[PDB]
Amino acid sequence: DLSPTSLREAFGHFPSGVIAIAAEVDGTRVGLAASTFVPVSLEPPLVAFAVQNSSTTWPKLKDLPSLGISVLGEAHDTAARTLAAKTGDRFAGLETESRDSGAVFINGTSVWLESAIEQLVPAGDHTIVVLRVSDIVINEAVPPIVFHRSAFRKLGA
Amino acid sequence: DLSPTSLREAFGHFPSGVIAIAAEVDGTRVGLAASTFVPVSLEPPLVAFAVQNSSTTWPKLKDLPSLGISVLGEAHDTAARTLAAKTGDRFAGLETESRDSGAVFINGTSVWLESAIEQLVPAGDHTIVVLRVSDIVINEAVPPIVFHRSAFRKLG
Ligand SMILES: Cc1cc2nc3c(=O)[nH]c(=O)nc-3n(C[C@H](O)[C@H](O)[C@H](O)COP(=O)(O)O)c2cc1C
Ligand SMILES: Cc1cc2nc3c(=O)[nH]c(=O)nc-3n(C[C@H](O)[C@H](O)[C@H](O)COP(=O)(O)O)c2cc1C
Repeated sequence: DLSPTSLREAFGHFPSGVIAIAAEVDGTRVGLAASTFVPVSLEPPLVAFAVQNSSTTWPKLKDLPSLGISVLGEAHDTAARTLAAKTGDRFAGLETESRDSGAVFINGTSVWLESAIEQLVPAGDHTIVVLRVSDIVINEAVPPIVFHRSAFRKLGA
Repeated sequence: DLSPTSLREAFGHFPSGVIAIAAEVDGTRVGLAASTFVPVSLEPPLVAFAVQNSSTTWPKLKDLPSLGISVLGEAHDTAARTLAAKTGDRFAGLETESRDSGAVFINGTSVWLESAIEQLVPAGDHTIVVLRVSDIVINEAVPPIVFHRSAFRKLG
């Protein structure tokens, strides 16, 4: 069928990394997890992800000047679920860095990308958010987590 | 450093699966490998990927009625490379099925997703292609290939 649960299950067979998208307002960290990160363009540098239109967190991020994207590492399985929590501290047991731009990054992750919204494209029950990348940090020693079939896996062979 | 080479390096640290996007035109299969597949919407059912604007294959696919997407499995490292090859038979070595709609699928993959173009969103040197899913089949729980840092990896 093309029902939401059946679609969700089928989509889950396609593996992908997971990001934290986060920023700080008045010293308070605001963020969410997304499995829909896409590296889009090199010139100019663009990325994208898809946000649920019903999100109550996204309205608190979308007007901020800069957002931090962190590609979660293979030990951040609990962190990924925690960043998705409806209630509770989404940054529990995490170490983070807040840049002067307000972008927030998670320490110990594979990649940090500082980003700014370029376009918002309505897409069914989500919105595709296209962002410009303004800064990059790579941590070569941290392999990434992979979200697949509802679970969090590490790369092997 | 925000040069193309620096971005390629950084972007390569993001792991993702690889899909075959394929169709048959006048008896000849046409396709490419993409690692930028993302699920977009459940209601209505939408997915997307990012296509290079300079692609010479995409113009052969973009006006077709229906495209086949197959998620590549861990045995398909060779298949992914071949489906990306700038010359030669991109389907060499593969078992495929072609539907009456023209959509083409790879046998031995976990999921077959049939779809048609919904929107084309310019995005720098790529275009984000939003597709409306018309049919989806889970064939079996075949473990996927993962593209990461220019290598084809399996899940541990
Ligand atoms: C592994 C995983 C991947 C997720 N991917 C997305 C996503 O790509 N887009 C999205 O809007 N929410 C995604 N979520 C949901 C959020 O992270 C979070 O649960 C949601 O934003 C919370 O509701 P709120 O924004 O109304 O506070 C994901 C959650 C998990 C656990
Ligand atoms: C693992 C892998 C992932 C790829 N992902 C994409 C992609 O997401 N988008 C894209 O336009 N090309 C992608 N390519 C490139 C194509 O598969 C192919 O090499 C290209 O379309 C060939 O050039 P042509 O379209 O001018 O024939 C990928 C190639 C490989 C090996």
